[PDB]
Amino acid sequence: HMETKFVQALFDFNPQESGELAFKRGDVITLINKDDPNWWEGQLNNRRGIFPSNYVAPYNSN
Repeated sequence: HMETKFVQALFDFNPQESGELAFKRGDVITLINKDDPNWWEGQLNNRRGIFPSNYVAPYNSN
C-alpha cells in the first residue's frame, strides 16, 4: 500500500564508494524504498543509491 515519493536534498553528497546514491542540494531524489528510517534509497532521475534521509526533505510528498 505504498508508492514512489519524491524528496529534496539539503546537502551535497559525493559517495566515492558503491551503494550510496549521488545527490546534490535541493536535488529531487525519487525514493526507491525505506528499509531503514535512517537511510533511504533513492534514484537521482536515473542513478540509484542509499543514504541518510536526514540529508533531504519530502517535496512531492504530502
